[PDB]
Amino acid sequence: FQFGPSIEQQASVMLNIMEEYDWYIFSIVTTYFPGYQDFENKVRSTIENSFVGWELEEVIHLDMSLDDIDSKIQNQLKKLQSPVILLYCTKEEATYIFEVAHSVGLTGYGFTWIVPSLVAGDTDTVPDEFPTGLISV
Amino acid sequence: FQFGPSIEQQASVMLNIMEEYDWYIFSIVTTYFPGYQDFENKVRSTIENSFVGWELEEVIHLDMSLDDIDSKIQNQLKKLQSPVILLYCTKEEATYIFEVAHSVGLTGYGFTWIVPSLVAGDTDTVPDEFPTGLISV
Repeated sequence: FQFGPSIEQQASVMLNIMEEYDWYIFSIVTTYFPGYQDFENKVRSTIENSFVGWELEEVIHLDMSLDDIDSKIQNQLKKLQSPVILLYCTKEEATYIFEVAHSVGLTGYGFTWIVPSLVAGDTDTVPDEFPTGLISV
Repeated sequence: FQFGPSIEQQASVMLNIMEEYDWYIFSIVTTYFPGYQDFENKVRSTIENSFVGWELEEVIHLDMSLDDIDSKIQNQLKKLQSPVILLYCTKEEATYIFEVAHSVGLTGYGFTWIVPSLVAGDTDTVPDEFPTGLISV
């Protein structure tokens, strides 16, 4: 036994948090890191069941492996216009994605980011590469 | 006397070219370089007079001076969704704007760029920073 949790539950909490602030419109940026499209699947069921017309804008899958000269992550991430972003990746990857988001301008006001447990981790050490106002469980 | 031309005429040719391919919807990215908003003015008259409902989406004025850490040019340029872009600037500036566009993803297929005489210049030397399919007079 552990004093811990899972991925589906966390996704649920992310949804509850979004519902609480009534942020209906959101996108998911994910990486090939484990649990993807099971995250998408859990969200698909949780979002789908509800009567409400919330919108999923984009789902993005980018491999941290085959690291980029192209800034392919920048090239995808720059596209998305949505106010509320769910991110899923390894903590370090989160650092890189956030640097890229800072370049893209996705971190700035009115857009907001929401994270599952893994990125915040211990929470003892926080590279300020993470934007402020970052919301996580 | 010179075997040459002006700015208004070039803008007219750009319009004729766009009309020929029937690209109705377009935006203008410009810089503080000389002739701006006279370019806008000439276009305003030329576009305005015609019965047709073509659309000007955005006009952007960015100073090459006060060169950017912010990638403010990236920050503006990324926004525009229009298929047909008229650009106006110094040749070198065109190099920088194009690198920025390549980062933004504006150079890619279905979007097309159209240029007045100045950027192509001699045409003897062409940094491949310019995207292919670039259309100019």
